[PDB]
Amino acid sequence: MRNKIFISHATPDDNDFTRWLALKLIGLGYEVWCDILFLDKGVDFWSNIEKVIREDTCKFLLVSSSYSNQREGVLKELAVAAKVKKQLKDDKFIIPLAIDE
Amino acid sequence: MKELIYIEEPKILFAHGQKCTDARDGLALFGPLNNLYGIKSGVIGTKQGLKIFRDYLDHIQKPIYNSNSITRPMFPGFEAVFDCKWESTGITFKEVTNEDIGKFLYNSSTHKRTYDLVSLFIDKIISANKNEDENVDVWFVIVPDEIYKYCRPNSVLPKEMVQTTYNYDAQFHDQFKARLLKHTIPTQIFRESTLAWRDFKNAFGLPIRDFSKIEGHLAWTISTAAFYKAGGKPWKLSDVRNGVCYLGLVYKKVEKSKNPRNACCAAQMFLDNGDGTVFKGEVGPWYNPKNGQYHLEPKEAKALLSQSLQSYKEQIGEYPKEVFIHAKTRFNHQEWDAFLEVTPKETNLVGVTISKTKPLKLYKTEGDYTILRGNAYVVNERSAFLWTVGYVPKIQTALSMEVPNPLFIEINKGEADIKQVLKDILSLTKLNYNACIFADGEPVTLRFADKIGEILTASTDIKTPPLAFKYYI
Amino acid sequence: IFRDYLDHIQKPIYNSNSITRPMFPGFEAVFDCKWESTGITFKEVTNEDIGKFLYNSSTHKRTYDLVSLFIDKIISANKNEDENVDVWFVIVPDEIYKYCRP
Amino acid sequence: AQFHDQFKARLLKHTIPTQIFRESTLAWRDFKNAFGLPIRDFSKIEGHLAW
Amino acid sequence: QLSYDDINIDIVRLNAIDFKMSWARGLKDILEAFEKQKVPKEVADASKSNLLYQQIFLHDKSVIEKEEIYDSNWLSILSFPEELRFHEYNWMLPKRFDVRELTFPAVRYKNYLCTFAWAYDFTYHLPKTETYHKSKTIRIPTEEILSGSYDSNFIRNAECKRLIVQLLNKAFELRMKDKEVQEYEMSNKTAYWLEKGKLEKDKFEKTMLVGKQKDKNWHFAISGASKLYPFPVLMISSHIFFTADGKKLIDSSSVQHSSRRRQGKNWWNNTWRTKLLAFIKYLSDDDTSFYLEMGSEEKVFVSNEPVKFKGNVSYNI
RNA sequence: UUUUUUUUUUUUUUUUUU
DNA sequence: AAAAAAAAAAAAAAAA
Repeated sequence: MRNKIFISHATPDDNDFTRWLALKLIGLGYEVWCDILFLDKGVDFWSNIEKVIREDTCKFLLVSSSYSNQREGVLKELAVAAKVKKQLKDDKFIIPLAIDE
Repeated sequence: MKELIYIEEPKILFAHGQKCTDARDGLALFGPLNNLYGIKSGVIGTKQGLKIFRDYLDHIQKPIYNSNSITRPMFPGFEAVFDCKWESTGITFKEVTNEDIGKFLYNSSTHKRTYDLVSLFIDKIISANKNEDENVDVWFVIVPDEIYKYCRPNSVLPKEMVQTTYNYDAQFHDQFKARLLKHTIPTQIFRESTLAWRDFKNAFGLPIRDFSKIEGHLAWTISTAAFYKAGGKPWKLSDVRNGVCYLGLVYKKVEKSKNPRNACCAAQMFLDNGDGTVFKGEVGPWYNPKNGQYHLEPKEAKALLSQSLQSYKEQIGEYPKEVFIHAKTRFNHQEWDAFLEVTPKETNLVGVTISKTKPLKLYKTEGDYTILRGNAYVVNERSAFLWTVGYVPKIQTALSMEVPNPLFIEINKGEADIKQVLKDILSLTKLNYNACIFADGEPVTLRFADKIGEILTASTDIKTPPLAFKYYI
Repeated sequence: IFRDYLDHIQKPIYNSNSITRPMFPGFEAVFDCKWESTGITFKEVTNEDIGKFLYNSSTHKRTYDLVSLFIDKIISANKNEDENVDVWFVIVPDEIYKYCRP
Repeated sequence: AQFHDQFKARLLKHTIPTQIFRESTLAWRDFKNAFGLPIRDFSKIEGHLAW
Repeated sequence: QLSYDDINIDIVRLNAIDFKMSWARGLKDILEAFEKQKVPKEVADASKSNLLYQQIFLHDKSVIEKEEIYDSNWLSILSFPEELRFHEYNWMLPKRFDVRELTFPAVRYKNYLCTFAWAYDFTYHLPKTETYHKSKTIRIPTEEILSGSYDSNFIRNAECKRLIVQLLNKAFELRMKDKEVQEYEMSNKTAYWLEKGKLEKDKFEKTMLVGKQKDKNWHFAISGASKLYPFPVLMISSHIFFTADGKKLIDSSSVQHSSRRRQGKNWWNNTWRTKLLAFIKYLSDDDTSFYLEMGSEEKVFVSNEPVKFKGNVSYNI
């Protein structure tokens, strides 16, 4: 079953907000996946993210920022989120988050 | 202004499940369907005729250029296009002395001379088959040019060279390929002019058979013929639906017996269990008395249909669902009644009549260019006119030379969807294995059947003939 | 079984005592010949077909029937098939070998 | 009454090379006796069979 | 089996060249990108490589959708007689007499003379017919024959429409004779060619119909054929015949056939169609149609413009 | 007969009429 | 002994 909530973000800068939101959500018992926190070392990180999004990611959360708009990693994870959105047939799968004023 | 609709191009299958419209280009790039490891060739003829064969084989081993590559793509090499070897080494050669070929040729009677020339070849080929260890997949026999002058019907030998059987026709080719049916020996006929033309010259100094520009096309049409006679599938159809056998009847005369007796022959094409398309003739020749009947008697018609349908159960198992019989001559009700009785309840029998006689010629309003191929003016639910021969821009010109004459399609019997029929005849024009061309002017069923009929009408002693096209084209 | 043996003899095989009888280094290496299991002409003979003729009282007519049941198929394949055969490898069962000989 | 001689006798008018193969001469590993060993065991001899 | 949904992420971003249905269009896209992105390419052989590059795009020549009107060889028939008359000449017509010599076309059926003309058109050839009675006529409303409604013991639809193509054929023959041309008899048919000097400079409209080739004078010729199965039309087929001095046809079959081969080698669609329509326009009686002489007052108006067709596909050179 | 196509010689039948 | 509308078979030349 799909019971994971991936958090798309830029890992160098938006790491603080991502970590805070992930800790708050796990405080609420919502399973959360973050590359800063739940990514394993010594593994194919892109493939692991791909499996998490395709199989286990129930909801996709995007932290939209002045950096997260044009980075290749956030773009690729967003596109895979769009593919999973198409396959699951859930119009509310992707919920972007705007943090930068 | 009358509407005419265009059937989509019949589009043929190739290796790896790959699909290409053009057969020559499809073989040139994607290769053939099946793998022939190597071709074992045997040559029967004189020493002077063997040298030209070796030279022409060496020529066709390398890629050979055509003058206008866009009109006709060149031949890039047999080993490249059919992914098979066929070289000059390892050929079982048979001598034919010039004395032997001159002693028999210079005869007063054309029937005796053609019978003896055919015998001099077939006897030695039979001896090679029965007496030697070497295996020959296909036999290439070289024949000189004087024989073509003085070994055919109505060819009068000049008085100055007259030095010195009647139950057989005077043609060398038909007798040669007919008397070899019992031994299952595939053989292909070469003219020594069809070989390296450059040696033979006319009075003007230019050789009579100018092949300088179009050498690539001849290379293509000999390579595909050799591969077909070697045991391979050049290309296959992919638009054919299951449970449909077609069959093609063409009526040929027989002169050996009194009255033409109108030998009848058929060629089968259908879908087999799986995807493989099985194209074999149905040769049980049903002799038809009367000078100009051209209609099967009930007994022969019922037999022909019985072995036609059993040819489908024997390797598929169930009865065909919808048969589409094609023919050059109209069907009368007597043969249809014979047909329907043998025909089972589920099978839907269709008789379709095709004719080149109708003088319809569509002329374009402006320009030195003709109608496309595939255009079809439909008259009604039962009759139509389809231009199977015409311009296809892939060839950039016509398969004919003058303004082409379309086929007159008429569903004489059965009900049939007329457009379903017209989506198949254009498809039936693609499977010409004896020549590597875009398509033929008429469906290959009525062409291969015509050829096998023209061959089975030559020999008296055929019994249980072979139903493969290898022995005929 | 024929396909399995063809695959086996495609690969080289070793005998117990190489001094008594040498190893077979592979068909392709020995004979410089290509002979694979792909593209083999196959004409199937039903077990019911080899059972109907087999269970006969007289050896002569049963042997004639078994011989015909294969020769007719072979000649039909030669005369009516596009695919060419250099050699016709005729696999025969062992019950026939038991009960189709003098 | 023997399959071999008649079989390659009647195919003579067609000139077709043939090889009669027993299922035992092939992968005999299936063909077993009561004691459990193959009757025609060529485990040491399989190289000669291939040759 | 590989949907675009399950592609790898780093590949999900990248636009993919499709190979699924065709392996040739994919390579087409690859090469298109390669000259688009300026991938280095060693020209090398420059001949085989060029051939393969041309071969891959088979694609330069595909089905393109534009309406294209076509001109056939079928001359549409515009009008027909009111009645099909079967006059009972009987003894007025001698038995051992030829129906071909009659001024207007006339086919004998049983004891009824079948023609589209009225009773006393034929007094000159048959003086015994002056005392005929018009109440013996078996006139039939020809339009019903074309529809197919009329069928009876007197005549069958197959045998009542087969007499219309015969009579119309002799009508065409007599009309073409009225145009005063010489004839080349065929094995079965009949084709008519126009003289040398009969036309002004042997050229009608802007198209020459009789010209020279070495010492062999070629003459454009046509033949007539009426068949009413799909439409009521007049089939016309172009032909080329030869004369040694401009008038006397060569009796040698091989020489004439070889010559026709020589000219037809270089005569394309616009060389056959234009000549055929020009000769038809010469045969025209007015600006739109021509009539064939079959009787004193009844005439069949055959259009001089060939039946046009319409095709949804065209092409370019 | 490497092919193909367009022709011209012939020739023949069927249905009907006297 | 015709008619027209349908048939095949062979011969000759030039292209593909």
